[PDB]
Order: sequence, then C-alpha cells, then structure tokens
Amino acid sequence: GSSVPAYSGWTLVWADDFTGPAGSLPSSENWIFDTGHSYPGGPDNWGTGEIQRYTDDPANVSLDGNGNLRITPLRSASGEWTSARIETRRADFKPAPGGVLRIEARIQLPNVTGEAALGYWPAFWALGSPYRGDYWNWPRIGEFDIMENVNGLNRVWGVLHCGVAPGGPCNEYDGLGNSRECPGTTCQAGMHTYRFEWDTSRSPNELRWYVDGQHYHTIRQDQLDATTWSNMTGHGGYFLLLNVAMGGAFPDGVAGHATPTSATVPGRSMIVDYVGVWQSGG
Ligand SMILES: [Mg+2]
Repeated sequence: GSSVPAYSGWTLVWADDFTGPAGSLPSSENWIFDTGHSYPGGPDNWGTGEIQRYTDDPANVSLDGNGNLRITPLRSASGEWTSARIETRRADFKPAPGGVLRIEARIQLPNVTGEAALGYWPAFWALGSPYRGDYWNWPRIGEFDIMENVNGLNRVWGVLHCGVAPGGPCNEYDGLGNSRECPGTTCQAGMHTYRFEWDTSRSPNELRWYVDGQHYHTIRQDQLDATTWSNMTGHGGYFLLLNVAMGGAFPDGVAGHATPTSATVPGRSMIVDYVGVWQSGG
C-alpha cells in the first residue's frame, strides 16, 4: 500500500510522495503554506470558527524522513493552538473532456479518541480555483471534501459543497455528504486510501467517494440544476488542501458543544504518505 501507485490505464498528472529528510518542510514549489486565522480579506477564522493559528513551523508541519508528511496541532503554555494548512500551487485539476479525474491521498488520522480528541478536524479537500484571491465566491465555485473527520471518530465524511450559502441546493453549510467507518483498522490507527473521482465519461457525470476502494457516496449531474453544476465545473479546475483545524463548526456540531476543551490532548499528527492526481487514459 505504501508510496504512489502506478495505475495502469491512467496518467499521473501530479503527486507528492513526501520523501525527504525528517524535520524538513514539504516542497514550496508544490505547496503554499497558509498562515494565521484567515485568507487575506477572507472570512474570519477560515470561515468555520476554528481557533488555531496556522504556521509554517516544522513543529506543526514537516516530513518524517520515512516518506510521510506530518501535520501536528500543538497547544502553547499561553493556551494558543497552532497547526498547519497547505494548498497546492497548481489549481487546474479537472477531468479532460470525456475523461475521469482521480484524486487520492493515503492518510492516517490523528491517533486520538474520546474526550482527548474533541476539536481535532483533519481534512483533505479540493476548492474551485476562482476562490483563490477572491474568498467570497464560495460555495458557487465548488468544494470536494475527499476525507473529512472530527473528534477522533472512526468515520470518514465525503461531501460536496455548491450553490449558495446558507441553504441552496447543496443544503449549506452541511453540504451533500455521506460517511462510513474506515474498513479494517480504524481511521485513527492505520493508513487508509481516500479517493475521489470526477467522471465525465458517463452521462450524467458523476462525483464518487471511496475509502480503501469502498464506494460510499455519489452525486450525479442530474441531481443538480445546470447553473449550479456549471458554476462548480466550468472554470479551470481545483486546487487541493491538507490541514488539521482545531474547533469550529464541524467538530462542535458533532460533539454537540464547543471544542476543543481543556481535556483535548495536543500533539497527535495527521500522517500523509502521498497525494496524487490522475487522468484516465494511459
Ligand atoms: Mg510517501
């Protein structure tokens, strides 16, 4: 399972296998490191209410020397949470006409459960390119949550956001999502492969989510109106994001109260073996 797979009949567009020395930062040619509490001129607290400050500190984001990236939330003596959020420089990931785009990452979630896990919000996701530099055309431009998880739970959510917010056809801010337990080892205790496919070889087109090859969510083109679909697909494509947020809308909603709490335990890393993007056709 380890390392970027050599998929037959597909063409690798872009990947990062996170190879390199322990403690070094992932490639700045590949990645932008987002810092602070918002995009510049964007919604406060990353649009979610999460409370961590994102950094470029190796303590929050670094390679492990074994081929993985680690993103680690930490809590200072002053009580401040820090973490990291990286996004791809490339923002043109999109299926070729009539083809399929496959986006995938192999990840172990922060290995923490129960009250110690309250607030942990790891995610691997994609945002429509027109958002970059604008920050106020969400959800119209589209968002694919390929792996989303909160609170150390043995469950992955896969979600589409689209339309307008609040409300609209994608029921924002919930989005159109589904979830399932990780197959085999819990999502926290081992590596799993989280895959998303955007399929234009079929009509209606389809968006599909998988964990370890188990298909658990679909959104089809015939389930949304034409303007909503065009708004999230007609532009130049998507960029990808990896982060671990602390607190905010999703972990608070699932816990039923504010997170993190004094009992949340810092220092539990999300571990990422690779991220990759493929187009169908060899
Ligand atoms: Mg790797």
